[PDB]
Amino acid sequence: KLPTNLAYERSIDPSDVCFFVVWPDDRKTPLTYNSRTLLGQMEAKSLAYDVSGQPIKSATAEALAQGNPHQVDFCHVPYGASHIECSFSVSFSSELRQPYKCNSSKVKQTLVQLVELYETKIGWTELATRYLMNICNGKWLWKNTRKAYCWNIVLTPWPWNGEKVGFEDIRTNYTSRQDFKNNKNWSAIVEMIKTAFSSTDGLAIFEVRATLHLPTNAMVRPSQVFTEKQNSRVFQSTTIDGERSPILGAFKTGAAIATIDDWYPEATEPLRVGRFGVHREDVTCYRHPSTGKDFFSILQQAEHYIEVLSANKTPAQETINDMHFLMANLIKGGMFQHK
Amino acid sequence: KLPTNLAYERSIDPSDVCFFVVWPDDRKTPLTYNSRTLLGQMEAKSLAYDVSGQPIKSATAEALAQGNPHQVDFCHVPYGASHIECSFSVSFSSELRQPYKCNSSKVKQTLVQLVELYETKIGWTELATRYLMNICNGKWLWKNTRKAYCWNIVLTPWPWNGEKVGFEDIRTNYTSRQDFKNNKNWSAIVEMIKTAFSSTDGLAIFEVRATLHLPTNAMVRPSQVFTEKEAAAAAAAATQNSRVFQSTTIDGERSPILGAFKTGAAIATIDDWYPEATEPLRVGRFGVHREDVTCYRHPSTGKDFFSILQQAEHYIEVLSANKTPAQETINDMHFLMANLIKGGMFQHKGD
Amino acid sequence: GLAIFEVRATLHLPTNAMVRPSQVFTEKATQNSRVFQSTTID
DNA sequence: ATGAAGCCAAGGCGTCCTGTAAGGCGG
DNA sequence: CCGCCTTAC
Repeated sequence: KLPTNLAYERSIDPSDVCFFVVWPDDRKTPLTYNSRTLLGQMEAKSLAYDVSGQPIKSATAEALAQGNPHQVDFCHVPYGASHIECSFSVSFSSELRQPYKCNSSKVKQTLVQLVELYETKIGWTELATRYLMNICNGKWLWKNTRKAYCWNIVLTPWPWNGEKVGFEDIRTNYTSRQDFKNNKNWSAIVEMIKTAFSSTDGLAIFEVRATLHLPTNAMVRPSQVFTEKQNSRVFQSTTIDGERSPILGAFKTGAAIATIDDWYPEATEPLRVGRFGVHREDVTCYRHPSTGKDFFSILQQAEHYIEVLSANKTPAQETINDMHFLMANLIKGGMFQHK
Repeated sequence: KLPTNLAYERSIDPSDVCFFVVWPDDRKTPLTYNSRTLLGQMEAKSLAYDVSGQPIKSATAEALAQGNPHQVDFCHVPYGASHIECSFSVSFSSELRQPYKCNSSKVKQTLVQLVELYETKIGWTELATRYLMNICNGKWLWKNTRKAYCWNIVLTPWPWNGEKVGFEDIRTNYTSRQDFKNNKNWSAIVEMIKTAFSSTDGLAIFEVRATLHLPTNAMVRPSQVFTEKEAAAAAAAATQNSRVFQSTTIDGERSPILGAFKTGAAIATIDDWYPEATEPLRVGRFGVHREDVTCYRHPSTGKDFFSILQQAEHYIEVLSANKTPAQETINDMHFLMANLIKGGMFQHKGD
Repeated sequence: GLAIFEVRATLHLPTNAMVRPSQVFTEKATQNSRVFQSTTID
């Protein structure tokens, strides 16, 4: 088990989310930001106090009132703009079928058999639904939908015949899972993702466009640059029409689509799928390898699930949840090696 | 047999896949990439397992949730671009007609005799079609065809009188060996390869150009550098760039190039004559599968190139009599010739 | 929970009255005082 | 051509920087 | 087939 060289490639492939300002003339310009400098108060605890004790001695009432200046990148909607338009593309492929590199003829045939038995026993409906549900509710916008009047999403899928798929105001209409299974096009686009995960060289491309209705020169929140050793809050950028634009990441938009994991020990809300089910808000790992619900404890029991998935029938709280998690990690993952 | 110095120059000499962006406003620019630092999570099995199970909680539930930053080269299609134009050149010749090295008049006259008898008894059609099928179906783009809408090949042959021979949407139109065979130029280009291999001082140049239609902001996958690298751990550079691209300067600005040997490796992925044969292999000595790390034609099967070349004097007295069976022996002759077409260190005995 | 307000105020000032916008925090000898924070409209 | 271009105060913290393969030589 | 073997800005 864990044969020193075991890799998988991506099965979901998102891109950068290019922002545009739409004017009432129905012309589009790339959204632009500016690095402005600002004055704040001395508000750090480790400026008035020492190591967990008392006031330093020199942080006096006058010294704590000197305003400290900082520099931030500032992206707002320009005044008199109609709305914001966000555009990107997703690709669903069958690359979870067999590992990219395996280095072991036994673990390969085990994992190929497990994906086959999963596909046959439990349909792709759950995972496909879960992934599509947060491409059509605009979770990939992250914080731009919060403090927004309305946002509408339009899918142009491929291969396709018919007119574009449309989701209107996604606050009143499309709240729950049953709201998505409604009028026309849902079943026809959940199918073709199952086909994309079923067929060898099976491909389903979607090109997503969203319209944000924000208040008067409202604040836009793109994806920020890590680069460390001044400018706090540096924005990730690309060049459109020879001018700089914020982009809202390629890896961040994959993280949003893959917030499908609410099978971890109990459940509260979906996490970004990983090995040690990490949560970002509280800085703990759920599915920590002590619980025996991490990926390397479940993957090393592949034969057990091969034994259970053969005969009737799987208990739909423990085994199916673990198999969902395993497939969810295979759709993402690489690299599953050890020593 | 197998003298202390025998060698060969490769017959197929490709070099590069230079990428260009084309805007609707039909003008070409070099495709550019940027170094991008990104924040992953602690996902390696090594960080939460020593040997072979759990460590004492140094890798605690908090310590496994600290975001690990890395740096990667990121290349994608710029917004508002029509498609990617991929430029690439091949030159087929006849170096397989003579050993590059010396030291055995017997083996030298045996190999040139075998090439001549092979040529006459079973023509270059099989290897030529195999080498041209993967040049005209975008095998040399490697992964850029996957998750693409459409791609079209246009190759300018030489020496040639007529028009640039073109292959439309390949995913649908040109799937099987037959689909490539029933357009009006296939014969002529297979024949000028056969000419190149059969004739002395033979030359067949193909200037290939692939139009590739990718989705919005779609990611480009060029070739990557090797770079044996280590100074120490704390700290040469917190950054240490993972996934560095092989690049060249076009029109004064850097662009990813998708290798030259990598392109050559794509064309010579024809070998499906090995003991089991599911998929075609990179023509080599030990029929090594790079992914799924093993060797079909291991030198214990007795089907590697050094076992097969030691039955050359055998194949002379089988290509003379009538008639060579469609079973393994034609495949062995094909594999031997495919190796004379690429290789040139047929020496072992130490080297 | 969410509540969005669009607030509009109308100032009636005397003739050629001075408007007092935000001032820029500057890098920093040449002369310059009172640099204003600005945006692009029309 | 006639002369001058003023000053004052400051510049936050927390956390991290992945892992696999890939010897010659004498005995 | 088996063990011996080092230092880096």
